[PDB]
Amino acid sequence: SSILSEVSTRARSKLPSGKNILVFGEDGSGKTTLMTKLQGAEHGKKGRGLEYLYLSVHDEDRDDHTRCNVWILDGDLYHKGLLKFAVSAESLPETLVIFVADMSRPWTVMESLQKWASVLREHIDKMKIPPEKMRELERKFVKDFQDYMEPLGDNVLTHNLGIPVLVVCTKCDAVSVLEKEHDYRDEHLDFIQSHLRRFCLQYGAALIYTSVKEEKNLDLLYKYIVHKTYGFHFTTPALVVEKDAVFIPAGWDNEKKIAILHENFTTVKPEDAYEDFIVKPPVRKLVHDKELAAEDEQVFLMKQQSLLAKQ
Amino acid sequence: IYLNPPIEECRYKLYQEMFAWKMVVLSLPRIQSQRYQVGVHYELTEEEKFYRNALTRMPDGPVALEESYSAVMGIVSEVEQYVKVWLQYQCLWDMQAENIYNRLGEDLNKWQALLVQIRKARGTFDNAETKKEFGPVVIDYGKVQSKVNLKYDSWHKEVLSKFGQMLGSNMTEFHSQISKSRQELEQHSVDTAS
Repeated sequence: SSILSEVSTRARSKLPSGKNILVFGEDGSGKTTLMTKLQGAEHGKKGRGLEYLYLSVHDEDRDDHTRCNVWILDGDLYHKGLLKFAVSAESLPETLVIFVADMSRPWTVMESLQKWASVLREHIDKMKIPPEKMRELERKFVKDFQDYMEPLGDNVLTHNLGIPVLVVCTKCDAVSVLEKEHDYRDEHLDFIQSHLRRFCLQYGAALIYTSVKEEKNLDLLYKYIVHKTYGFHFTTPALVVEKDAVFIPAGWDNEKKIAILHENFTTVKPEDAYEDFIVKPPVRKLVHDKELAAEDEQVFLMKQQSLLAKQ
Repeated sequence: IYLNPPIEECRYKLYQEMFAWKMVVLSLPRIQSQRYQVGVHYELTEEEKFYRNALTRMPDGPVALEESYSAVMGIVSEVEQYVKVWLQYQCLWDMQAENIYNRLGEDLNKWQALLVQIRKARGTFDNAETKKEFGPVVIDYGKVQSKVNLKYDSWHKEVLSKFGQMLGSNMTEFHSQISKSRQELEQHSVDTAS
């Protein structure tokens, strides 16, 4: 009625809230470990299906407190419908989504990402967003990408959902172990890095390496998350100098900035299928010993009937 | 107006409770022949040693999860709505009555409308109830029950005073002009040549 006008008009200074950061990833990737550790608690409890984390972001510059909603999603496809509980129309425009590719198993990176490339995409249209709002947010995100200062092209954002997106590859410490235990070549690191950069480019995604065991760039990841979901001041440069852990700001990417990384490796020119140049991790567990079935009385007895007939 | 646990707690704790009611039946160890079948010389994987597939063995499909979370998206959503209502009383501390007076200058008489819905806005408030329950979530308005009470009481008092003040002014208009017109009628010159 009349009150709902008058009292609402008396508004004071606040900070935007209700933001909804979403994490889909392949199961067994330590997604929960990363999100919990960044939250501050070393690790909550895991489980099945959708999980909730209220990420408390405090701004000392304004001295305020806010909570974003980490809706971390289970990896199994049979738990894909419950994603309707994660993203809806009133929540969609202010959602940021990060996929997690556990580098402990590089052989399962791209398709897992590409699984996301289906799932969220499907979920973004099953909800039937009206075309005008999807279009306006898409062009808004395109502009927000283009104005990076520390672009346009055929594949840049060539298919995207118009909300900010990251590809946070966890467990980067493991790259050392799988380097020596597998003789996994450094040029292969360059190849996965370039392919991930092409993936993030066609989604305009900012890519970040991070290692929980090394507590590496966790502060940087927090900074970037707060910068994107809120719009906080950002000062970190494009940390791409060392290959152990890299931070690719959304917009720093260019086709030539991937060409330079293409140049240094000369093993197999990168158009090749990701999976081919990486080596499959062979399955360890042996197949169960075959059934020692007993021949039934009937065909057995018929066989002895035949034997006695031979007599 | 604060939430001592933020509204996200109302959802996180319920999710933990649901997780407990799932683990009570899910984390059961799996019957396995490896007790003597040592031929699989490998540390039993968590997703088989602990029998973590029951969610996919739904007789009714995943609808169960769909309903469960839905209940939560019921329970939390509307209760946040209730929380929202309480936050609306924030205005009792940061508002200018001059703005209201200017906005509703010369209403039905002066306001006569919001002074009616304010009495209804005494709802969610000024009742023997001290804590609103809903399911397993109880939101207790104990610290504010008297504070917002005193503020809203005084504010309603002042609005009533201003309203009734100009109402009395208009009734002075009422009686004065009625009496003067009555005297004019009481001149009673019914027959006159002019």
